[PDB]
Amino acid sequence: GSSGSSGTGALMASSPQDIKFQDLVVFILEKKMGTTRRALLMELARRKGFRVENELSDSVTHIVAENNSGSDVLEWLQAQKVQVSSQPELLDVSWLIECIGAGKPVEMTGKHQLSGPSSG
Repeated sequence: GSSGSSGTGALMASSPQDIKFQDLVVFILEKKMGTTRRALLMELARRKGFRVENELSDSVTHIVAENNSGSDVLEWLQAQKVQVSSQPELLDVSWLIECIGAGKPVEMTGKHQLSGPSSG
């Protein structure tokens, strides 16, 4: 015995299920923010077409953090147990906030960046 029907449907601005960027994984950090926003912003970005992740992964190429400094995020990075093939980018929410209003991965002139081991 068995039965069913199920249904389908799709409607959007040319984007049924094709992440705009297949190399723009943005990871929002709850620390110094919360869930609401974290999830919100994270969801907002996705809506733009970005590939946001609830949990850190090797796919994470960009890590967002509000208030937190590149150091704070860094220390956390090392604190993580996930292995990354290439250290992700650390930028302030200001980037994610823009990346949204920009619907694209705004350029990183630095202001967006939190901090890095840059000397020279």
